Amino acid sequence: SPLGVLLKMIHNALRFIPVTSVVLLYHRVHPEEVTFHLYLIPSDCSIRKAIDDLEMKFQFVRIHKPPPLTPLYMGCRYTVSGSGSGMLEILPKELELCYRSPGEDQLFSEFYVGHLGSGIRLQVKDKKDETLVWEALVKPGDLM
Amino acid sequence: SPLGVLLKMIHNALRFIPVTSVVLLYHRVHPEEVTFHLYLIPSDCSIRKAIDDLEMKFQFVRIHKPPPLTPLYMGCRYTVSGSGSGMLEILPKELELCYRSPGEDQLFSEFYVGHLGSGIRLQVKDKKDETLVWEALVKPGDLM
Amino acid sequence: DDPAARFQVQKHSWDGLRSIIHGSRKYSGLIVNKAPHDFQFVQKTDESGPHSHRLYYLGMPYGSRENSLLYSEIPKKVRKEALLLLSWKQMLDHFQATPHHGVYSREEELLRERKRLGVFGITSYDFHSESGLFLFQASNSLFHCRDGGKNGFMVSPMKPLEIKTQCSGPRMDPKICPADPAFFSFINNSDLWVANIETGEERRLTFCHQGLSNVLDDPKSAGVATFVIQEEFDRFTGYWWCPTASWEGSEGLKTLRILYEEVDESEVEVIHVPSPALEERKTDSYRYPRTGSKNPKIALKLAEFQTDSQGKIVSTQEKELVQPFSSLFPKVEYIARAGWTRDGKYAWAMFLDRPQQWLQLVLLPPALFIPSTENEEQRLASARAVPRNVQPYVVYEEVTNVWINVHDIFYPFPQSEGEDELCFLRANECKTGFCHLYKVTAVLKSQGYDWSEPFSPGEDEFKCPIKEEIALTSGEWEVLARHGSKIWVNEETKLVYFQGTKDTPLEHHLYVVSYEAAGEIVRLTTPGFSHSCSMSQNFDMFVSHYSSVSTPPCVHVYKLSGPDDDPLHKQPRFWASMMEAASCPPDYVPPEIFHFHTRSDVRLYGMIYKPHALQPGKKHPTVLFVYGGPQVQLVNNSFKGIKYLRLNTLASLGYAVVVIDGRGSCQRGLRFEGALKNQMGQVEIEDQVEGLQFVAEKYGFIDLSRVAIHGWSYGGFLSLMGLIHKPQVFKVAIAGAPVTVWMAYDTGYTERYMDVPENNQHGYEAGSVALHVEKLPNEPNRLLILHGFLDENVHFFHTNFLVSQLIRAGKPYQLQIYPNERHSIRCPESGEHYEVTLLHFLQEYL
Amino acid sequence: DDPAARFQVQKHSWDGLRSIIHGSRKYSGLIVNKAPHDFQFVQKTDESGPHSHRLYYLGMPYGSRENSLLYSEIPKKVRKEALLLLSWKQMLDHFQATPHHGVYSREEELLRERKRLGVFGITSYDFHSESGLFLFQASNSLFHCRDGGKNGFMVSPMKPLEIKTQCSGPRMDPKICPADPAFFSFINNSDLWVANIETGEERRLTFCHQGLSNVLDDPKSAGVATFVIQEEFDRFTGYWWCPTASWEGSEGLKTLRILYEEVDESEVEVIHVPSPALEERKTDSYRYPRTGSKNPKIALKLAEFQTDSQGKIVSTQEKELVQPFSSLFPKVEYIARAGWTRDGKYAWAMFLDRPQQWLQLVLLPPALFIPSTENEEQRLASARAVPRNVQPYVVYEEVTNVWINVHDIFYPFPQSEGEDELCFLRANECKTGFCHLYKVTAVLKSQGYDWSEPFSPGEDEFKCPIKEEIALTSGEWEVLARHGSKIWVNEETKLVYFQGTKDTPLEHHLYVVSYEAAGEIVRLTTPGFSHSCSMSQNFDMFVSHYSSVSTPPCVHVYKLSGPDDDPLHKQPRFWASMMEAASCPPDYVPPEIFHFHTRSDVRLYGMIYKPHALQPGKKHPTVLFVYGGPQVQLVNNSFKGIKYLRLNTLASLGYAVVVIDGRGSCQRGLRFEGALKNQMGQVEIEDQVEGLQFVAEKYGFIDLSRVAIHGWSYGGFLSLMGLIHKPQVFKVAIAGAPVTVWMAYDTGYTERYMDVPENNQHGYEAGSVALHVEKLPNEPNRLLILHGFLDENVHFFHTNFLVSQLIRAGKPYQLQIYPNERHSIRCPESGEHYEVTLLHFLQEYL
Repeated sequence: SPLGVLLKMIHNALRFIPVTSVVLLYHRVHPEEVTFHLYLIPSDCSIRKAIDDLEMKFQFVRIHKPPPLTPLYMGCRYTVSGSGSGMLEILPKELELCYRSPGEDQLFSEFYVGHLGSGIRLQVKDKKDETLVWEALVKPGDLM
Repeated sequence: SPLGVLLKMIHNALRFIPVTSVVLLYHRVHPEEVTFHLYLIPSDCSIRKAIDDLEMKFQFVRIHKPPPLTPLYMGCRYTVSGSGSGMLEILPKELELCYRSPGEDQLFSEFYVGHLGSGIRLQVKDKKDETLVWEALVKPGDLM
Repeated sequence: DDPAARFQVQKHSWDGLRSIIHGSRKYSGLIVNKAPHDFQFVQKTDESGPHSHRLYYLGMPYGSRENSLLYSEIPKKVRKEALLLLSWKQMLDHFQATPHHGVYSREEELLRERKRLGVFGITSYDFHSESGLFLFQASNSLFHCRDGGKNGFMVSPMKPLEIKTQCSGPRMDPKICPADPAFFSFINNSDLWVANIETGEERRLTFCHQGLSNVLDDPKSAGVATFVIQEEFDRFTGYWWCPTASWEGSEGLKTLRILYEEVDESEVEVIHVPSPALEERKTDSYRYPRTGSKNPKIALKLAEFQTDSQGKIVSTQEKELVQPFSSLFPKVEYIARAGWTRDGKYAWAMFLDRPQQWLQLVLLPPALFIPSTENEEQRLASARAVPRNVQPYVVYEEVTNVWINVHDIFYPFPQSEGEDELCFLRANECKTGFCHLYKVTAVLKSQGYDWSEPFSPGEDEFKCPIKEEIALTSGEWEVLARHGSKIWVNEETKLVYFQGTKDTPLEHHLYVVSYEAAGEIVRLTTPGFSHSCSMSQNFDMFVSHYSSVSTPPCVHVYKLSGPDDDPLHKQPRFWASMMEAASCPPDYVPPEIFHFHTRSDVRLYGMIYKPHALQPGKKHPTVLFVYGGPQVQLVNNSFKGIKYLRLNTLASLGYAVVVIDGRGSCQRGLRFEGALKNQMGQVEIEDQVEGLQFVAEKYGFIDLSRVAIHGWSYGGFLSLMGLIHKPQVFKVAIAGAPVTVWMAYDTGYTERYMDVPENNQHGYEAGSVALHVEKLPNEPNRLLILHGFLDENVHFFHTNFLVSQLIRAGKPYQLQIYPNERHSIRCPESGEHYEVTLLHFLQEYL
Repeated sequence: DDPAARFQVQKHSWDGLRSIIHGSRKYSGLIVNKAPHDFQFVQKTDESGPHSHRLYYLGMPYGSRENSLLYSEIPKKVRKEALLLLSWKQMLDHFQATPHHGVYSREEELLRERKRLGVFGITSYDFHSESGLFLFQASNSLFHCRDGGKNGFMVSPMKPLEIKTQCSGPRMDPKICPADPAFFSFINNSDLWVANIETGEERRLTFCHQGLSNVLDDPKSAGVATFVIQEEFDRFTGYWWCPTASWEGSEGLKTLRILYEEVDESEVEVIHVPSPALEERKTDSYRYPRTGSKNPKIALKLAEFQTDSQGKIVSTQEKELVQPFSSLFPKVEYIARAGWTRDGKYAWAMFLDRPQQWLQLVLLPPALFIPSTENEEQRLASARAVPRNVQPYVVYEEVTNVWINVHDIFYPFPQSEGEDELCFLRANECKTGFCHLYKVTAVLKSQGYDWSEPFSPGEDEFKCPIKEEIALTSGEWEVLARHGSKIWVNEETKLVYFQGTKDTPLEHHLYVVSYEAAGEIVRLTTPGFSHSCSMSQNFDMFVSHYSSVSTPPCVHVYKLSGPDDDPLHKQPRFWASMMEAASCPPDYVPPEIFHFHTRSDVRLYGMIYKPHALQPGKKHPTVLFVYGGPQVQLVNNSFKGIKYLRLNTLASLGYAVVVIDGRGSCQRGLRFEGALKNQMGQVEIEDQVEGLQFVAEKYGFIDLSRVAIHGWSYGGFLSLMGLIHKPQVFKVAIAGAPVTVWMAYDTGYTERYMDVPENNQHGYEAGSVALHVEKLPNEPNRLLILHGFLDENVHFFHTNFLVSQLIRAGKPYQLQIYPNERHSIRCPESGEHYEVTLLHFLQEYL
C-alpha cells in the first residue's frame, strides 16, 4: 500500500473537438436531396487534410461550422440530436471520440434530409449530463 | 428465480434456554478455593441428566440457576460480565449455544474465586444489543 | 398536498428499529412452525388393535430444532364432536440430523438452495412399504430404520442405523429399489452407486467422473440433475429405479435396472463465484449455461445389474440407446422428467426443446438399450441383436405459441387389458389455455426398425396417433401440476384425485373426478381456505395442510366415507387434527384481498396491508411490494404471516403495503401468463401502476407522492423497471437481487419467457434494466440495491454491472451487500440487518 | 453550543455537484501536464555547432494526448538575463502508443498498477549511450531507434523501427545489453528471451515455464519480479545484464552473462480476483502470499550465451550455484535488489530476511555458477572444476531491531588499485537511525572452500571484515534512497551527488559531497522549493523538476559551472528552462503548511486547506484527509494541486481540510517511522487527533463536532480505526479501500511493519479493524465504505469481510463499489462519481 490515491481525472483531452468540428456536416448535393456525414476523432491535425480531401474525392462539399464551446474528450460517448435529427434520417445518433490514424477511414453518421427547405438545426450533447455542448444549422445558400 | 421469499429469521429459539441456565452454576468445594463450570446446551433434553450425572461424579454442586425470561435465539454468542469477571478468574467469557450429543462433555466456563465471603456477581448478556439475558450473584448459602 | 394530512412515520433510531425487529422475532418464532409434510400412510391390518393406521411424516416437535421422522397413530374410531389432536411420536431418539452449526457439504448446501429448504434436519426421506424401510440422510451420512413390514410396529423410538461405506465423500440422493428393498442406490462424486443394506456391499455403476482435477477438467456426471434442470424445471434426481424385477435367467439371477441421465457438461460456459469460506479467497467454478450459449449434452442410459438369492451384485452392465440420443431424438434440449411405467414395460421421459414451445412425452422400452462398449464390432453385434419391432413411442406432443410449463402429472395405466395401446393421464395447458387433465389413449403401432444403420428422424417420426383424448376437466381454472403437487389415481374405484383452482383463482382445493366420464367435479375441501393435500395409497383418508389469509395454517386429517357403490360422492369427514392453527400475534392484522379490472378488462387480484392505527383522512406512504413474474403467485387466500411478516412490520410502522399480481403470475392459465412473452419487464409495471391508482381511488389513505417499490428477485428487477419507466409515481425503489441484464441470466428461465438474443434484440435491450440506466433518477437516495455476494442464481455480476452502468451514467445509488448469503438471506442476523436497513431507508428517504 | 455560529454548507443538488466537479475538471486539463521524466543527456561532440547537448526524455506535449519520446537541444551559450524556454521537439513522427480505448494485456495492466503510472503512451524506455539506441515498448510490439551514436543527430522526427517476433503474447521488460548494443533481452511468458535488432534472431534461455495450464499449475517463473517484490520492494526486474563482456577463448566467441531470478511459486497461496471483463464472470488466479504463509522459493542463476562475430547466438547455457541457494544462504527470504560491479568481475545482490531486520549485501562471482544439468556426475565434475578461492563475499550486513528499509544505493568502485578489498558507497539507515551515505571498504579475503561436498554455512560465514567505514554525511536528516531516487558518482572529480532533506523534511534538495574526505555538503538547488533532480552522465549539467506548495511544478535545466580546481564548489547556474509553472485555477487557494509538537515533543507537520470565503467567527466542518502509513509523506513543500484537487474542491465548498503527517511516515528517519512497529493503528490516529486539536486551537474554524475522516488504502484503514477508537471526535468516516484484516494482507508489507501471526498476536487483533466492529457506531450515515471491486492489492475481501462483520454486529453502513477500478480509481467517470458521492455524503451527513 503506497498511497493508492484517486488521482483526480487527468482528462488529457482538449483543443481537438474544435478541429473535429470542421470535419462535421459533410453534405452531398447531386439532386436537391442532400446527405450528411459527421466525424469526431482526436489527437492530431494531420487527420484533417486527409479526411477533407477524402470527402472531396468522394463528393461531399464543405462548410465552416461552429467549434465546441468547451472541447470534448475521448474514451467517452456523445449524443447527436436537433431538429433535423429524428425528423430526418440520422442512423448513427451516437458518436464517440476514439483515435484512428491520419491515413485511415472513419466511422461516420449517415444523415439524409431530402429537400432541406432553408435550415436543419443540429446538436451534439454529451451522454453524461446532456449539457448543450455543440450547436449548428446548415444553409442552402452555402450548398454547392 | 423462484422467489426466495427471504423472510428467513428462523432462530427457532427453544424453551430449553431457561433450563440451560440450570446447567449453569456448578461449583466444587474440594480445596479452600471454590470454582464454577458454566454450560448452556439446548436442542436435547438428555443433556440435563447427562451433564448432571457427569459433574456430580466429577464432584460438583448444583446451585439455584435463575432462568432467563426470553427463550434465547440460536446462532448468537452471549458474553459474560459482572463484578466477578475482571476481579477473580474466569477462563472463557462468551458462550456459543451449539449442539453436541449428550454423551460428550461440552464447552464450559471455568470460574475461580478462592474464598467466597459475601458473594460475587456473574452476568450473562448478549453482544448483539447488550440487553440482559441473565443476572445473579452467587450464594454462600447453598454450600456444604 | 397537505402536510397536516400527510402521515409522518416516526423516525426511530437504528437501535429502535432493531428493537422492533426483535419484537417481531419473539412473536415470529411462535408464528413460524415448519408444518408437517411428506406424509406416508401405512395400514395396521389388525382388526383388533386400537389404531387403524400409522402416519409417518417429517416435523419438528419444537422440543428440538431439527426436523425429524415422526409418526402419529390414526385410530379406528374417534369419539365424535371432540377433536383428536394427534400425538407426535418420534421414530428416532433426539440425535443430530445435521452437524454442528449447520455445516454441510458444498453440494448439499447447493441442493438445499435449489429446493429452497431453509429448515434443518431430515429434509427428505425415502420409504418402502412392504419392507417398511426408511432410508434417509442424516449428518452427511446415510441412515435407515424399519417400522412394521415383515417386522412389527413400535411404541418406543429406536436408534437410526448408520450405513457403513468405504466411499469418501457425501452419499447423496438415496433411493430404495422398489423391486428389491434390500438394495438401494445413491450418487457419490456425481456417479451412480448401488449398495445393499444388510450385507454392506457397495458397487459403482457409472464411470463418468474421473475425480482427477477441477470441474473445469472433469465434466461428465451421471445421475445428477444439472443446474438449469435443478433450478428451472424442478427436477433434482436424475436416476429412476425400475419398479419391477425382471429375470434374464442365466440360472436363477435377477436383473434390476436404473434409468439415469448421463451429462457431458464440457462445452458449457464456466463462471467463478466466491466460496463461503471468505478467508481462503477462492471461488468455485460453476457450469452455468448463459442465455444463447449451448446447453449440456444430455443422454439417457440404463445402469443394470444382476444379483442372486444370497444378496450380492454378481453382474453389472451399462447400456445406452442404439443410436446416439441427440441423433435419434433431434430437437431435444432438456429432459424435463422421467421414470417408468409401473409394470416395468417401458421407461418414460418428458423431452422438451430449446424454444420451450415443443414438449413431448416418449416411452423407451428397455430392449432399445444395447450394451455400451468401445468395441465397435460388439456395438454392431448388439445393434443386429435388438429386434426390428421394438421402438421408442413418442406418445404425446404438446406444441404451443407461448411456452410449455412442465407438468409432471403423468399417470400411465397398466395396459395389460387390451395388450397394446397405452392409456395414460396427462395435464395439458397448451390445448385449451388452462392446465386441465385429460385421459389419452394412444396406439403403439411399431413399423419395424433396422437399428444397425443410422437414420435421420422426421418431424413426426415416432409420433403415435391418438385413439382418443377424453377431457376430464374444463373451465377457466387450472389443475395444479407444478411445484410438487400431484394427482392420486385410485384404479380400483377408477377415480383421479387432483388439486385445482376451480372454485376461485385464490385457493387450491382437492377435487375428485372419474376417468370414465367427466360427470362432475367433487370438491373434498372446505371453501374459503387453500389446501395442500396428501392421500393414503389406499385412497381412504388424507391429510390437508390448509390455511386462509386470516387464519394460520392448520393440518387436519380427513377420512373419505360413504357408500362404496358411489365412490365419486364419498363425503370427506374430519377425523382428527394434526397441528392446530397457531396464534396470530396481537400486533398482526391479517391483510385484505381485493380485485379490480384493467383497461383491457382483465381481472387482477391484489392484497393490501392497511396501516396499523389508521387515521381517516391521513394519506400514507405506500410500499408496493412486488414480484410480478411467472411461476409465482403472491396474491392468494393463504397465510401471509409466516413468509411476509416484513410486510406487516411495514404496516405496523404505518406504511400502506400493496401487493399486486399483474399479468404473468401463474395459476391463472397460459393466456394470462403469456402477456409477458418477449416483453417481460414491460407490461407488469403497467399492471402494478393501475393497481395503485385503483387502490388510491378505493381506499383513501394511499399517498401517490410517496410510493416505494420493493422487490427481491424478479421483483427487484421490476422495482428498477418501475423507477425507470414510471418515475413520477414511484418515489423510491428498494431493488434486491435484481436481474439487471437478461443476456447474462441462464437458459431455462430467460429462453422461455423471452428467447435467444439473436431472436429478441429489441426485447432484450428494452428489458435489461442495466442498459436503460440513463432514465434512472438524477436525485439521490431514491434507489437502494441489495445483493447477496455468494449468489448462484442471480449472480453478483448483475448488481455489479448495474453499479457499473450507474457509474458510467453518473447516477447515485445506495448498496448493501450480504457477503455470506446466496440468494435468500439465510442467516437470521443478516436477515435482521436487511429488515432494519429497509425500515431505515423508508423512514429517511420515503 | 452556538448553532448560529457554525457554518452550514450549501446543500447542492446532485446535478449541481456534477456541475462543480466538471467546473473543476475544466482546468484540471490545464493543471495536469505530466512533467517530463527519465532524462538522458548526450553531448553533441561538435565544438562548432550551436547546441551543446541533446536531452532525451518522455513527455506529453499537449499537442497530443499520450506521452512520447522527445528531445530538447541544449545550446552552448545563452543570452543572459533573458530566459530560454526549450522547445519540445517530437522525436517520433506522431504515432500512437496505446490501442483503442486503452486496451492492454493483463500483465501490462498489472505492472502499471504496480508503479501506479496512470498516463498513456510510451510508459518508459531504455537507452544505450554509445550506440545511441532507444529501445522501448510502444503499443502492440517493441520498437527501437537511434540518434547520434556512430550515426548522427537527426533534425526531423524519424520512424520507430518495429521488432518483429515469432513469439506470442506481450514482450515485457526489455533491456539492451551494455557490452553489445545489438543484443537485447526481454521476458516473455515468464521466461527470459534475448534477441538481436538487426538480424531478427531470437533465443529463449530459460525453461522454468511451459505454459501447460493456468498459473495454479505452471508455478515456476524466471527473470520476472513476483507480486510482493513488485508491490513492496519496488523491484520490477528479475534479470540484470552483465555490463562487460568476457572472452571464452575457444576461437573468438564473446560471452554475455545475465543474472536472473528463478522463482518457485508452488507453495504460495492462490487467490482468485475478478477479471476486468465482467461479462465473462471468471476470475484470475494470483499467487498472493499472506502473512505467515510461504513466500516464493527464490534463487539466483546465470544465463550465459556465446555469439559469433556476425552476431548470431552460437551457444547458450543455464547456470546455477554450486550449492543450492537456500542452503548456501539460509535466512534469505527476499532478493531486494541485485546487479553487477561495473568492471563485471562480481555479480552483487542484496538479500533480505523474512522479518526484514537482517539485510545483507553479497557478491557472487560468475565462476561460482556451474552449468545446470540433471546429470549429477557433470554436476560433481564441475564442483571439482570450480577453484577453491572463489567464494560469495557477504560484504555488508545491516542488522536492526526495527526493520530494514530497502535502500538501493550501492555504488561499487573499480578496484584496480590493489586488486582485493572492494571499495563501495552504501546508504545505511540502521546505523545512525537516518539514511546517510557512507564510503565503506571491506577487505575481500577468500578463505578457500571445497565446493564438491555440500555444507551448511554458519551465521556470518562469508562475512568479510570491514577495512574502513567513513561516513560521508551525518545529521538529523536523511539521504533519499527509496522511491527511485539515486546517487551519481563523478569518479573523475571524486564527487558524489545525492538528494536529501538536509534543510528540512518538507523539501528534497540536490547535495554534493566528496568521498575522498567527508567535507562540506554543497546544496545545488534553491531553497523554498522541493526538487526531483537528474544529472548528466558527464556531470556537467542537471535537470530539476521542482515545485512548492504555492507555485506549480516547473522543470529547469541547471549547469554546473566554475573553476575546475574545486569542483565541489562548482556553482549551478540556471541555463535554460524546459517546462514553466502552469496557470493555477481561478478558484485555487494554496494550502498552508504548519508544524506542531506532540506531548512527547515530536515534531509533526501538517497541511490545511482553509475554507474559501471564510467569515471569521464561524466554525466549518472539517475533513481530516489521512494516509498516515509508512513510506508515504503527504505533507511536503510540493505542489498539491494535481493529486489533491478534491481537497481544494472541499475547501471551495467550505470544508476545512486538515492533513497531518502522523508518526510512522517516511522522510523523517527510522526512529520516527518505527513508532508503529507491531502497533499499526495504535499511534497514528492519536497523532491525527492531536493534530486536529492543534489546528482547532491555532485556527478558529475547526468544528470538532463535525469532523469527517477520509482516507484511502492504508489511510482508510485509519479512518475506520479513527471511528472505532476515537468515536466522539470523528463525526463520519469515508473509508476507501481499507485493509480491514491484517492476517490476510501480503508478506512484504505486514511481515515488516508487524511480525509473523504467531509472534504478534495482540498486534494483529488490535490492528485488524474488522475484528473490532462492535465499537463502530450504532448511528447510521456515519460510515461510507468505498472499494474498487477488481482490486489486486487491497482485495475486495477486506471490504467484504468488514461488511460481513458489520452484518454480524448489526451495524449500519453505506457502500459504494467501483466495479472496474482496481486499486486507484483510474477511469475519470468513476473518479467523478467518487467525488460527487463524497461531496453528497459530506453535504448531507456531515
